[PDB]
Formats: sequence, structure tokens, C-alpha cells
Amino acid sequence: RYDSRTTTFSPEGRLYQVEYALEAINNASITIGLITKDGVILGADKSKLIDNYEKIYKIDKHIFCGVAGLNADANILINQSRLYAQRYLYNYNEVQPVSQLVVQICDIKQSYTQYGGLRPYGVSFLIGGYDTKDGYQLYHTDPSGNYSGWFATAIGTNNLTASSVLKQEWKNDMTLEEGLLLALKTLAKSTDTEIPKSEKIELAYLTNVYQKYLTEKEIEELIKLYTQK
Amino acid sequence: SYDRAITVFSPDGHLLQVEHALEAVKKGGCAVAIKSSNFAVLAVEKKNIPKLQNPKTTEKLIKLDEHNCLAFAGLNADARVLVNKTRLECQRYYLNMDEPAPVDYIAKYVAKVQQKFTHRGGVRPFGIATLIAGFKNNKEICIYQTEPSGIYAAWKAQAIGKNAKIVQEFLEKNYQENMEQKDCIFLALKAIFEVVELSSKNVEVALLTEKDLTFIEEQEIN
Amino acid sequence: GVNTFSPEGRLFQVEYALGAIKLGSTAVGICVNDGVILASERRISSTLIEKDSVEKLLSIDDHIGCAMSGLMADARTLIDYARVECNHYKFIYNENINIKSCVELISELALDFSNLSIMSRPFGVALLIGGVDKNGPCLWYTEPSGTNTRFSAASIGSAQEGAELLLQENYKKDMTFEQAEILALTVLRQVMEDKLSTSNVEICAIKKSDQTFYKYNTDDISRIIDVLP
Amino acid sequence: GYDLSVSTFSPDGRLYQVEYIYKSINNNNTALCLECKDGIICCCINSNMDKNKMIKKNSYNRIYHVNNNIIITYSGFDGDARNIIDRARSEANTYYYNFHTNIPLHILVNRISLYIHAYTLYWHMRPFAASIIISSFNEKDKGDIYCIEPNGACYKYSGIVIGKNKEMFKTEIEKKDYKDINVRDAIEDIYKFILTSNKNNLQNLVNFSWICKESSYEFQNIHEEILTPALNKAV
Amino acid sequence: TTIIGIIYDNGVMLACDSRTSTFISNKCSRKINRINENLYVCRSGASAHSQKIIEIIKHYCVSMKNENRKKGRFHVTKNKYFYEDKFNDYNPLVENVAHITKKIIYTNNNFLSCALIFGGYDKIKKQQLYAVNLNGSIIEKHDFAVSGSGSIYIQSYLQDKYKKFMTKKECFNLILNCVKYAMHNDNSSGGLIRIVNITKSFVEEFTVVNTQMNFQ
Amino acid sequence: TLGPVVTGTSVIAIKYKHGIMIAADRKASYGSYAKFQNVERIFKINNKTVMGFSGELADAQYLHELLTRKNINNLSEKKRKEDMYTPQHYHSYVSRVFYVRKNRIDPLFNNIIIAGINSQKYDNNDDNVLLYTNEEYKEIHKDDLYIGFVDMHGTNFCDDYITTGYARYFALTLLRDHYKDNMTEEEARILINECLRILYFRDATSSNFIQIVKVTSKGVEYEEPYILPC
Amino acid sequence: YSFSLTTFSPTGKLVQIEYALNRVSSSSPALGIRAKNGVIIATEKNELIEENSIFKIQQISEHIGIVYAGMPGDFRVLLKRARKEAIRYSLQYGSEILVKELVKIIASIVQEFTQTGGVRPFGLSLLICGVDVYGYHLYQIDPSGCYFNWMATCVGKDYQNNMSFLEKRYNKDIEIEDAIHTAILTLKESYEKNIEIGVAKPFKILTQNEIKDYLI
Amino acid sequence: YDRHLTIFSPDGNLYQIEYAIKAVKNTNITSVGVKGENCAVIISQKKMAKLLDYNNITNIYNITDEIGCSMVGMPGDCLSMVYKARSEASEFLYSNGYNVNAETLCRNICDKIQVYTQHAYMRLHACSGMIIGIDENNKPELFKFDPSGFCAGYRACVIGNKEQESISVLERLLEKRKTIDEDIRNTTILAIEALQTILAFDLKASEIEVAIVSTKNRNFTQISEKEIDNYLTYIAE
Amino acid sequence: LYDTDNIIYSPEGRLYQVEYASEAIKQGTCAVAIKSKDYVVVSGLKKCISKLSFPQEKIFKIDDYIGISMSGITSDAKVLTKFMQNECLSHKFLYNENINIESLVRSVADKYQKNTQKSSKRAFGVGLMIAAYHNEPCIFETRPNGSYFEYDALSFGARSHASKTYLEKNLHLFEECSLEELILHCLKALKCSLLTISNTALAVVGKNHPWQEISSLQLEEYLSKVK
Repeated sequence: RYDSRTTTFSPEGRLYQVEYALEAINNASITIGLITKDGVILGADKSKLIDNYEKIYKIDKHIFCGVAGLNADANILINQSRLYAQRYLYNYNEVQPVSQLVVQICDIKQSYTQYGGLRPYGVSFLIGGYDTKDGYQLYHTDPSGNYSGWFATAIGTNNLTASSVLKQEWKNDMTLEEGLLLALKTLAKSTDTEIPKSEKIELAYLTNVYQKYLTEKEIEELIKLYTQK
Repeated sequence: SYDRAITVFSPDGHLLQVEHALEAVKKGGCAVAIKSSNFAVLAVEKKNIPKLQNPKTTEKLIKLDEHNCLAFAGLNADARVLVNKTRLECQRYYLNMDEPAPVDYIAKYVAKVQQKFTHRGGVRPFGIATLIAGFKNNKEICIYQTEPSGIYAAWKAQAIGKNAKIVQEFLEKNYQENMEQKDCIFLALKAIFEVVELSSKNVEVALLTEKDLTFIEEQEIN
Repeated sequence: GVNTFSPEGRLFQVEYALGAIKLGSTAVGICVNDGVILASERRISSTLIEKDSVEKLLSIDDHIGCAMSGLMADARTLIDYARVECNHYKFIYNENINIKSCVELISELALDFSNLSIMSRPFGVALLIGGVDKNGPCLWYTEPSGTNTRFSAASIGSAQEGAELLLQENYKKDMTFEQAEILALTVLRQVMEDKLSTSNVEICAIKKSDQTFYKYNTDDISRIIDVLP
Repeated sequence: GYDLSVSTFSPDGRLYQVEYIYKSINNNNTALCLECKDGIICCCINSNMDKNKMIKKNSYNRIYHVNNNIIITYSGFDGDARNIIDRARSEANTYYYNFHTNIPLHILVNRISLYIHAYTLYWHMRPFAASIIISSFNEKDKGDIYCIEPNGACYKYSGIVIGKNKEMFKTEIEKKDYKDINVRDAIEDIYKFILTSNKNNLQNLVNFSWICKESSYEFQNIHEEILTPALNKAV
Repeated sequence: TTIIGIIYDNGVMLACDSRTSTFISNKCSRKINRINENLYVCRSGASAHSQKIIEIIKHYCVSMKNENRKKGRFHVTKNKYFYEDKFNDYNPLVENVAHITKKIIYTNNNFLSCALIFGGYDKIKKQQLYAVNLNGSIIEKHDFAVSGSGSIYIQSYLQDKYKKFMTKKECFNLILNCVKYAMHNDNSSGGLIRIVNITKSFVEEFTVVNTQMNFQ
Repeated sequence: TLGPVVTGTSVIAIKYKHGIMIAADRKASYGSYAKFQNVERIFKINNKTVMGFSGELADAQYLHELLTRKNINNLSEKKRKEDMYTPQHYHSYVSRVFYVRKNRIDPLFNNIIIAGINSQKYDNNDDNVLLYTNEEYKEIHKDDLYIGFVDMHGTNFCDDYITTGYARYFALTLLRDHYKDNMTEEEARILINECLRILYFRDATSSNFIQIVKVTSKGVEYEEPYILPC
Repeated sequence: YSFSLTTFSPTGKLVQIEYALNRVSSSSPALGIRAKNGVIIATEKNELIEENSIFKIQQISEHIGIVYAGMPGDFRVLLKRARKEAIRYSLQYGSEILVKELVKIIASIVQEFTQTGGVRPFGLSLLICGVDVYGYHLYQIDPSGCYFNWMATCVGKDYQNNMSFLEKRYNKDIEIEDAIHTAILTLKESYEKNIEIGVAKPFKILTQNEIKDYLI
Repeated sequence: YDRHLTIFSPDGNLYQIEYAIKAVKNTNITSVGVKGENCAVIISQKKMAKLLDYNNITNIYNITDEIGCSMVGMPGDCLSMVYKARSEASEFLYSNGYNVNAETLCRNICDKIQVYTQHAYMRLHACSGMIIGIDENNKPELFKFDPSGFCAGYRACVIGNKEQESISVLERLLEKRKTIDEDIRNTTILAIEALQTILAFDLKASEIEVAIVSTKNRNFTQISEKEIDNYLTYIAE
Repeated sequence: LYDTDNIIYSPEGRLYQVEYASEAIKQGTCAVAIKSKDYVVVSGLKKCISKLSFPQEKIFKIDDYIGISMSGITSDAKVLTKFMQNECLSHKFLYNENINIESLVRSVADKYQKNTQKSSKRAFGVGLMIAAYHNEPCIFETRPNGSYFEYDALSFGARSHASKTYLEKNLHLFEECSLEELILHCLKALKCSLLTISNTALAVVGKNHPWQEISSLQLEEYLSKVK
């Protein structure tokens, strides 16, 4: 009588828990990603006494992830993803391809929607990475274990406006700096602000592998550049 | 619901969870499978947002093992999990039997897995229907369709997913038994395109032969 | 719950399962001194199917056959369990299992969801299991309630009441095997809506002379149709 | 809506399921233990089985024993009571394995109370519907009688009645002190109490037993030549 | 090691040496351990096995003593201690503790090589001596118990000098002379003598320094 | 239990006119050390069944505790004197114990004799069984008397008279040479005492301090232990 | 039997976590201030209760301390768990657990109770202050299992006003004692026997005399 | 169904804890613990929560030789808590080789009560407890725990019906108070007077149970009815 | 709201699920058992669900001197029958004697009671009458609630009120009746509930007479004697 039946089908072939988790993520802060020739980009918008990346996390030397949704579930899944990457390296003596890690983490996501009586993870990921077989890859993963591959996408609040801006501006032959400027422009557009503030920005990029996590001053420099244009 | 029964009998005798898994299958994209003398053609619908989504990431036309291929309609994550289980069973058979898994054996294994998930406590039914094409031990080609309930049946030409009834009715009036590869592919395409918007980006068609499964280059689709 | 009694003393779940066996194609089983014959209709849903891939008559063992009604996915699981258990008996004892023993094994499996001493629900299947043992030919009926009843002649499926009425009317102990075939197909013709044809029905027989499961081909069915009134 | 599970406290701190168990026990057959001068007497009155004319005479017995020197009777369900008595015997067997002597009565009573109370803690177990009486009588220590409630409470009495009509039985029993009365004098008193709380079914609806000096302070059903004169005098 | 126990009217007396291990690892080891205020035990065999067995038995004895408590109210260097429990109400019986020890030793007698001598006093059987042997067989002695590699030499001696109802003084002399002879003859025993005297109301613990003089 | 440490020597049991008579010396040994000489090697199981053992003492005591629990359980579930377990029941139980331990290579290092009377038709002692406190003898047919031998491997059988340990050689010769049906108590004692004298003379582990137990129409009688006359 | 009692609401919220947040917000105030050379955690608390027995501020390890706002029993459980995890890290690596890693492990343990079946979330919020080779850290752990990195914060009743006070009085380059004075002022705005303070040397909890010395 | 399981409500409270506390209060049993300089005393009403054995009725239990408790609540829960405390004490003694003190015991008992408080499949014990002993520093202990799993040390505490009006009684008595034998006697007198005050009716020596732990005799022991009668007579003057 | 779960009590102190399991026993076919100083005779009505049907088995053999009849759910009856048969055989294997009948009935009652205390399980929905000869003809009845009784005569199933009344009228004859008259008494009781060789089952057990079903010719002549 106290059981909620989290792993049951709704009358429409829909899972109510998965839909509500999707809603919760849609109410999360916006995270974006796009592919350049130089590498992958992930942008994200974060009281004055807060000291501290809370949207972008490193999974492996060649994989990193932007988060949307519940932060604690995101931390659990990030830890488990790091575990999978390291176990792949342990088993095969080679780095794990990005798609394989995405499939493993999404399987863990989905088993919570098929097995047991627990709730799903209320988190969605933008997994960016580089491997030799498939070059640079960006993946979107939703709470139900479905995933998709993208050249540029957005998650979180107002993802439609960011998606429209990305589609209108994202080219194939854009360099790292142009990609970063586009990322800042999308972050500003989705906030409905003419200028993006340099305290609500989380930018990082992965290139061939090395990852840069931009400090506030480098963000300020990128803001100056974006403002000149 | 660790061990709580999810699928139960309704007062009328129905297993509502299976009808809901059927609804999940109905929500999915259309796929079509057509059998010929010694080859088959599988054409599935694809829908991606142009210029932003990588079109190579999603593969609903799945090779299972050396001789057997699969297509599905329904929930994608459930489809991936069931496909991985099926591949594991194909290799387990080929290890214990020393012979590749025949199409009928694989289809029966998928059907029994779906039935099991429909008949165990603490598990949700798979909301996916599959078309599995392959070759039997006598080297004869066969196409099987498995449903969420766990029921399976062999077909000459079958369509699954959204608007499957219309594609079935079309294929009934058009499937002229043995057909050449080119026009068999054309039939597999003009049947699926009766429901999906006419565009080379709204379909992927592959062909299974005794040698391997080959995806058709987009020039021919054009 | 699944294990809840009603105020009248009947389990709700098996009561609901009783409505499921009323669906599906109709089969008839006739037992005569020479053997047992099971003949089933096939409501072919479309012309694109391979008619012989759908099977309503199966061989639980060399000397046992079974006609199936209700949820076919459940029925296949029951028949597979019966086959495994019959072969286990054959290995342990080196003899063909008695038909009643096989039916009782099927029944004990069918009610395993109760957990009195693992399936999660009743099977929702009706089995018409015929065979030939040392006792001779015999024919049994098993239903989701777990109660198994021996029959001289019986019918199952959508047109169960009409087939049963006809079999009661036209069945007598002193009947030849050919008369058994003729009566089985007469009832089958009277019940099914699709006109009887050599491709519409399955006929399997286990004869006392050899006690072997024999599935009829097109020539035998055409013969019986040629002998029909 | 706080009385559907045993593991939910009502607003007033009460556990309704246990009160319902108490009503069930109050509606069931009568039982009593009485400590007399030279022994304890256990008597079970099966009043609600008068309608079953076809039951083997004197076959139904709610009086059991442990170690041959402990009387265990009950008022409640036969299944639950048999469960409790089996647990008591298992506890005694484990104790003798461990220490090579019979379990003390109070230790056994505490263990049985713990066993009962463990069933009022979870929402997936049915609590026992049976009040238990465990009694003993020794040459040196005289009598010791314990009543265990369905909730796990154990209390020590010089005389206890459980079941239906227990209040009238208590009033009639308290009317005189039985510490200075021998068991044989008490048999007639118990028969009179049963009659005033019929003449025909006394010999077939009542279980009698004692642990007294005449039985070497060990369990024993009361022989017929002892009961018949007393129930005759009562009538 | 030499452990002995004798029964005199009004009490029981345990005695032991203190040598441990051809190298004397511990020349003053405590073999008579105090399980309870009225119940002592002597160890012999493997020191680790016996020590762990004693720890387990102390745990069980604490459990038993606590569980025994009924509800409500009722009513030459020496160290003497009266019983806190004046009527043996909750003090576990000597037989109970000895038998649970036998059970523990027998269950694990594939590798537990421990020989014990339980001395004690309870109101049921007065003073008791029990011997728990190698494989876990318990024998209740009513005159005396001996164990250890050094107690073999005194057997006849003891059997000659024991009397049914010795007094405390002469029993003390007898047990002291037994232990002294055992240490004189046995190389694996020696050191200061530890004696415990258990009675109805109190327990005494004596320590004795020794020397074996004779003009045979 | 790798092997025997404290050992008990021979046990003899016979049927005589009035029931079962089982003799055993009251000695236990520690190798060649006669460490205990007042040990009780015959155990009363219930009013009509007694147990004698040879070999390890700890294993015999463990088995005695098992049988004591079984007897108490039986008394707890008993309602009439016919529900009491017979000596044959306890013999089968001990045989099953020894077999299951043989299959686990953890044997009890004992030879066991379970003796008693199988019938409730010769008395009424079990109508009111007394566990803590103790006419003429009724003639009992030799078929109503049970004597069962079990060894370490579980070899179980029954006979009119049984011996264990060194008795199986010395005492058994005299028993087979001289035993007769329907013996009086005097004759049974004479025969058993001759056997025990031979054992005392030729068995280094035997003692002349004897324990005689009788299982008869009046239950189990433990005799006064006595030193062997001469 | 094991199913989540914490479930997504139709709007996507976990109402049990929101309710635990409400409970923590209705709890006694606590706060932390990270100084340039140290970090402090302070908290606020009938003539009978012993003070020493109910200290909210506790020591996780020699350089790590913890305070809570919420349910005392949950805090005791989580404190024992945090001590266990710190000791496990010490066994693994031979050094004191780093503050951030302990915060992550405890955050995972807290999140587990928001998803596993048959358990309610922890009804507390934690402030963990520690020193490692990478400086001074002050972290807050929510009932949800999320951990924030702070320079200063307050986690109890009327914590909006206290957060505003700390914001209008916080400077990075502040001595330890300036921060301790600011903390006492903030607590007195929320409100020496009412004050408990811990400071980071190994983590130390100020004595009552020292606190009063600060109140001057 | 928010108030049925041990889960939070919209206000954040766990109402089942409040209900278990109400159940404890319902038992109408009062127990009072008082700490002295070198002694601690616990006094209870020795009443149930005619042919009944009145001696057997008690609310005081002995966890170990030197640690004792008074458990007030539903009798089954009280006995279960007593047995769990005794198991904790024996385990601590065996694992660590010395006898647990009252603080550690109360904290472990609360560590166990919290599992009930959090795991929704078990019910709360409607049992409150006082535990007293003598610390390794030869000072008395007095710790009180409730169904909520809250343990606190006290110099004087009360379990029963009257709180927030029985608190001021102890406050006044203790501030009035502020040889080892004289300390023990004065503590016992204070405890008996505190119970008599709280109950607001004249006590009878046979309906109350007093137990003490002291540095002179650390063993938690109960004092005979004659001494209690003497103390009552002295209070009367 | 109180009949929903197996482990819940009503305010009236009643288990409604167990009472429903017992109500499942009223719709079984009538069966009757009676005994004299040496024998027990069990007679039951076989259920027939169609003309082409073979009558349902009504009585089962548990051991040489033990048999049963059932009323209620048949799958639960088969489970209990297998339990009892394996119990008797395991007893005869471990020891070399037949099982005490009271012990077997008490173990079956334990099996009944266990199911009543757990939510995940439901009570056995069948009532069993057990007829045996263990030094004496004995009839036992088990119930879903885990309580069992011993009877001089017994009947249960549909319309056992007529069989009841007949047995209560004729109880004082059964003790001194001979085997043939005892059989005829049981058959007349069974007839009151309404017999052919097909729709009636009849078995006897007793002193030096292992449990044995009455043959077809014997049943025919006995039914003729009834007429």
C-alpha cells in the first residue's frame, strides 16, 4: 500500500518516473556542448560566499562530462563512470572508447527503470571525449538510458533557445576560439541577457589528449573577445 | 517492487502491462523486413535533427552475429539491453554448440527472454518489438517477428512500429514472392515510405546475404 | 495481491486467468481404443505469415502431444518445461512417462506462483494433452485453476462450448480411428468460420500400435476431407 | 487509518492490532492456572466446542508441558499456540545442550516473551493471537505462574484466568485463599466455578492437569477416578 | 604445567605453578583464572587455546549471570574477598559453566588442545570440581582433579594422602606439597605457587614461595 | 575428533528371562594411564532403553546429549504409553547419525550398544513418566527384547547378546559357548561375571569395578557398583 | 519489500528531500567561517542536562571537525560513519584523509538514502571544516547528498538573515579571531553557555572559559 | 500515509516518534534518576504499565554487575531494550576486554534505535531508559534516552507523565542541596523526596523500587524495603 | 480493509483471509469418514464436469495405513499430499517403523499455520480428513487456520449437513458395527448429501488391513445393498 511502483508502465507505454525526472532536468541549469576541429567544448551556467566546478567533471584523461539535473545523482554516476573507464583500461590495456563508456553508464541508468522498485537517476549528461577510432565525440544521455550523438546540443533550462542559436551559428570549420565564442553566445542567449557575466560560466575543452578548465580570468578574456565582435 | 509482481491478470483476463508495452512499440519508428530466395532487406525509419545530431550514432539495424541481424521498434534503451543479451546468447550458443546460432533459435531466445520479463516479479516488460533476419541450419533464410508479450512468428514480409497496419496491408498486395535484390530493395522502400516523409534522411536500408550484412550507400536511396 | 482470496473462497488471479483461455483458435481431442487424435484450427491472421511457423499442436515427448489455448507465449513455456521434465523422467527411469504424471507436473508448475512450499502469476493457458502410455491412449485437460481432468473427448478455444456439445452428441466408445478423424474434422468444420481446407487445420495422432507422435501432412488432411460428409 | 499494520503507532501511542488480538483472545475458550498449597492446577474449559458432538471425547487438549515439570496452556489460536509451545521446547532443548540443566522458569518466560514481541515489530508478519500460561511447582520454591500477553508482557500471579468469562472466574477464585488448600479440595471448587460461570459436558469439554506432591512435582493429566467424584459433588 | 584441585569440608582448593614453556618464556604465568566471584578454573595445554576458551567462557558466564537476575526484592601472601551475591541467586552454577566449556571445546576439538579444571561453589551442589579433558569430555570429581605434565608424578602421592573430609589447614598443606613435588620432578613446571580457596562465603588467593628439602 | 583420547573399554549386554542385563566397568583411560576409575559408561535413554559405549568419552557424551534431547522431545509430544520411542527407534537414529558422520569423515570414535524392551505390553510405567525420581518381574519373551550394535562405520545390527571392544573376543566366546534362552538373573550374573573376570585378566584397559544395569518390567535399575568377587 | 520511499513528484521534485530540508531549516543554527589562516565552526544550543554530553561539534580526525543542523540521531550515525571512512582511508594510504574526499564519500552515503528502498533521507545538514596540504576547507552537505564548497555559511533557522550578516561582514584576509568574533556576532543575531566553537594545528573545540574570554 | 511510516511530513517532523513518546508517557510509570558526588540513584514506581505477584512487578533491570537501568514503556519493548543493552555490554566486554561504561552503552543503544527510526519496515520501541553506573574516573553516570534515539547525560532526570513541571522540582531540590556514606544517604533521600513530590501523594515502601551505584560499592544493587521505609519515615519526620 | 492482507486482524479479532480460505472448503464435494473399533471407512463424491469427463479423484493414499480425502482447492491438496507422503517415507527410511499419526497430523498443521503468518503467503485453501490405523482407527481433520481435531465421525464438503445429521443420528452404532454395516452406514450418509460405481469413491483401513480402495464389483454390490 506504501509502494509507488516506480518501474511500471503507464497506460500510454510511458514511464511516469522517467517523465518526471526529465522535467526535473529541464528545470536544471543549462549546459551546452559543441565540436570544433581543435576539440570539444562544454559551457554551463552555475550566494556570494560560495568558494568549484559543479556542472563539468572529468571522467578520464580523454573523457569529461557536463551535468544537468540532480547534483548528487550526477556525482554517483560520475564516480561510476570513472570506475568503468578505469576498469576498461585495466581489462584491455587501452583507453575506453567514448561510446562504450556512454553505453555502460546509460545501461546503469536504464536498469533503474527496468529492475527493482527504486527511482531512476534524475540526471542527464553531455559526455565529450576523444578516441582514435571516432575522433571527437559528444553524446547526450537522458534519464531512461537512451543516448544520442551530436555535433552540438544543449541540456537544461531553455535548451530550445540554445539549440536554435547553436544550429544557426554552429559550422563545421570553426576553430577552438570561434567555438568558445559561440559557446559564450549561446550561454548568453539562453539566459535572455545581452552580455554574459563571467561568474556564471563554466567553460572547458578537450583537445589532442588534454583538458582545459577555464578559470575566471580566461573567461573574462573570452568575454572581451566576444564583446568586440 | 523488488519482488512485487508487475504484470497481473485484469478482471477481463488481460495482462495490461503487455498492452502498455505494445503501446510503447506503437510509439516507436517504423521498420520493414522482406525475405527473398537467399537474402533479406531491412529498411528502418530514422529521425534526426539536421546539422546537430550525428546520424551515425543511432543504429536500429543491428548485426547480432556473423549471420543474424536485427531491427526493433519501441524503447531504444530497452532495445539496446535486449540486443546485448541476444549477442551474448549467440556467442554462448556458438561456444557450447560449436555452430553459429540459427535465426530461429535466436528469435526463440528473444521471445523467451521477453516472456520471462513478462512473468517474473520485480521486472518491467520490454517495450520493444523486433524483426530478426538470418539463416537456418539448412542455410535457408528466415525472418521472425517477436512481440513484447513474448509471442513470435515467422513471416515473408513484415512491418513493425508506428502505422504498422498500413505497411502490412501494402506489403500484402505487393510482395511478389521471389524478387531481385534491386527491386526487392525498392519494394522495401516504397512500402516504408507510405508512412514516413519521403526523404533519404528518413530511412536506412540494409541487405543481408550469406556473406554479410551490407548497408546500402545513400546514392542508391537517392 | 496475487495470493489474495475472495470472500467466496476463490483466488482472484486464477479466476481472471479463466477468461484468457477462452481466446485463441479452437482445438479438439478425441481418445479411442486405437489412439488419441488432436486437431486444431488455424486462424491465419495474414497471407504474409509462414503458416507452419505458428504451431498449436506440439509434442511434449515422442508419445505425448498437446493442443494449446490462451496466451501462446505462456503455453510455450509450459510445453518447454513439460519436455524437459519428461526427458528427465526418461533418463532417470528409462521408460516413457505416464501421461497423467506429465499433466500433474505441468499443473504443479502452473500454480508455482502461490509459493505455498519462480513464476509471478498464473499462466493463463489451457492444455489438451493427449498421449499413449502402458495404460493405452488417454487425453487430459489442464486449466489455470490447476485442476486436471481426464476426458474421453474434449475441446478448447473460442468455440469450446459448441465443439464440446458436438463431441458429446457424436462420441461413442466403440469408434474406429478413421471415425475418430472424421468426427474431429466434422466438429472442427462446424466450429471454425474460415472454410475448412487442407491448409487451415493441423491434425496429430498418437496411435496405440506405435505410440508415436505423428503430425498429419497435406495428403492425409485432403484424404479426410475426401471422406467427409 | 492507523490500525492496518502492527508497525504503526496511532496518534495516542496505541497499537490497535494488538488490541484486536486482545479481543480475539477474550472471545476464545477459557483457561486458568491456580496455585494451591501442595501444587498448581491447570484447567482448560472448551465452552465453544459444545456444538461439536462428533469430536472424539476428551481428544482436544490445550494443556502441554515442557521438561515434564512445566505446564504450558494457552487461550488463542491452536496454530499460534503450537508455534509458541514449539519455540518454548526448542529454547529448553538449547538450554540443556548449553548448560546440562533444565531452564529456569523465569528465563524461559523472558525468552518466550521476546519471541512473541519480535512479531509485533515488522509490517510483514502477523502477531501471535494467544495468551500463554507457563506454570511450575517445586518442593522448595512452591509455585510460580506466569501469564504472557500477545504483546510480549509477562506477569507473575498466584492464580490467573484467561479467555472468555475470565472476570467471573476471577471473582469466584479470589473468594477464598488457595495457598492453604490442597489440589484435591480445589478440583471440586474449579468444577463448581465452571458450572456457575453443564452437568453433561464437564467430563468431555475440560482438560485438567496439575503439578503437585502426589505426582512427584511433575506433569500429569488428572486421572478419571479423581475427577469424577469432584464434578459429581459440584453437580 | 601442574594444575590440581582438592575438596575439603567447607570448600575447594585449586593450585597451580606459574612456569610457561626448554626456555622459560614466562616464569610467572597466571593459570588459575577467575571466571566468576565463586568460580575459578585452571588451564593446561596450549596457552593460546586455553586463554581464548577462558575469554569465551567469561563472556558466556557474564551473559548467564545477568540473565539469572529475577525481578523484585527478596528478604605466603593472601588476598580474601567475600561474594557480592550473599545467596548465590544469580551466580551461574559451576556445572553449567563447566558443561558449556566442554561443549565449546568439543565442537572445535580438531585443533583446540585445552585441559581445564573447574572449581566452584553454588548453593545446589555446594563445592564442585569438574575436569574438562582433551577432546571435550567432562568428568565431575568428588575428591580431587589433576592435570598437566607435572601432575602425573604426584598421582600416587596424592591418592595416599587425601582424606575424605580434610580440614582447611591440612588440605592446604596437602595441595601445597603436591604442587611442590610436581615442580620438583617436572621440568615443565616451576615458579611461585598460586592457590585459590573457594568456600561458601568467600574466596582466598594465596601466593607461595617454595623450596624442596629432603634427606632421602 | 582425530582419534580417541579418553577411552572406555568393553561393554557386554545379554537377554535373560526378565529382560536386559548390561555390564560395563566404570573405568576410563588416558592411553596407558588409568586416569578415571568411577566413570559411568552405561546411559539410561528412557524407561525402556539404555545405552552403553566403548571408545572416546567425549563423543559418547555428545551422543548421550543428543539422545536425551530426543527422549525429552518424545515425552513432550507423547500422549499414550505407545507413543514412547522404542529401543529399535533409537538404534536406527544412532545408526543414521553414524552413517551421516561417516559420509562427512567426522566419525564418533565409539562402539554403541542400544538395549531395551520394545513392547509396552508388559507394564504401565510410561502412563506417568517420571524423569527426576526413581510386584515380581514379569517374564519377557526374547523377541520383545532388543539389543543393537553400531560401530564407527555405521554397521548396525541386533542380536540376543552383544559385546563391544575386547569383549567381542573374550566375552563373546563364552557367550556363544554358554548363552541360553530364558536365563534367570542368577545365571545371567554368573555368566557376565565370568566374562568380566576373563576381561579383567586379559584386557589391560579393563577394571574390576563393575556396573550392572537391568532393563525389566519395572524400568531401568542401576545396581550397586561392586568389585569383582575374586 | 525494498522500494524507494523517496519518489519523483509530477513536477520533478523529490518531496521527501524537500521535507528533510524543511526539517533542517527548522533546526538550531550552526555556521562556519573560513579564515585566511584557519576555519571555525560555531553553533548555538535547563539546569539538568550535562553540557559535555550533547556537543554538536565533533572531531572527525586530528585535522577534521564536523557540526550539524537537524536530527541528533542521524548525526550520530553519520559521524560514526565518517570516522569509519577516515580510518579506512588512513589504513589504505597511511595519511589523514583529505577533506574533499571525505566530503565526497559522506555525500555518496547520504545520497544512497534518497534512492535505496525502505529508507528515509537523513534529516540533517553538515558543515565539515578541515585542513590538508591544500589549505583550509569548509564544506556543506545537504540532505539530498550534494556538497557545496564555502568560504562561510549558516545552515539552521533564520539562515537567510545570518547569511546576509556573514556576507556583509566577510573578508578573505581575516585572522582567526576576527572570524571568531564575526561568528559570535552572527550567532547572537540568530539568538557563553549557548555557544560551541571549533577551530583549526589539530582540530580543537574551545573551552567554555575561552569562549567567554571571546565574548568580552 | 505520511504519518504511518518513519518518513518526513510536509512540516519535516517524524510523527511516529512523537507517537512512540506518547506511548511511553501512556504507561503512567514514573522513574527518577539523581546523581550525587560519588553516587547515582534510580527510583521507580514498581507498578505495571489481586492474585498478581507484586514483588515480580519492576521497572528496574540490571544490564551488568556495575551498570543498571530503569526502562519505562510498553513492557515487551522494555524487556527487548534490556536484552539488547545486555548483549551490547557483553559484546563490548568480549571485544575490548573491559566493562562498558554507561555513556558508551547509551550511545550504542541510540545508534540502534536510529535504525528503527529510519528503516520504515520496523516499528519504534515505545521505551525510554535511564542508565546509571560508575565511570572509570570513579564518578556516577546518569544518561536518559527516548524512542527518538536522543541520548543525553544528566545530573537529574525523570521519565514519566509530568515533565516541565517535574523539572522545576528537581531544580529546586538540587539547588537546595548545593562523607561517602552521608553522600549516599542524602542522594537516596533526595531521590525519594523527588518522586514523592512529583507524584503528589504519599509513597508506600512496597510500591517503589530504589537502586544505587556508588564508589564504595560500584555494583548496581537494589536496597531492601526496610531501608526505603526508614527513608520515608525520616522524610516524614 | 481488513480482508486485504493475510497478516491483518479485524477489530472483531478475526482473520478474514483465513476464513475465506476456509470458505473455499464449502464448495468441495461431500466426503464422509467413520470408524468402529477396528476400521475407518472413507466415502466421497467424485466431481463430474461433463458427460465426456472422467470423475475427479477424491481420496488419496498417504501410507500403508494412512489415507486422506480433500475438500477445496486441489493444487494445495496435491502439495499437502506430496508433503505427507514424503514425510511418511522419510520416517520409514530414517527409522524402521511407521510414523505416529498424531505426529504427521501435527506437522501438517504446522505447515498450515506457517502460511498464515506471512504477507507474501496465503493459507492452504483445502480441508483434509486423514484416516489411518495407528494401534487404533483414527480420523483427523485439518483446517486452513492451522487447527486440527480428532473425530469419531466426520464429514465435510458441499451439503454435508445431511451427512452430518445422519451421522449424529447413527454415531452410537458405529463403534459396535461390523465392517459391512460400517461401509453401508458411510454410504448412506454420503447418499443423504445428494451413487454409481463412477461418481463414488470408497476406501477402508484398519487392523491388519492396509489402506485399500474398494473394488468396482464390491462397490456395485454394496450400492445394491444400500438399495
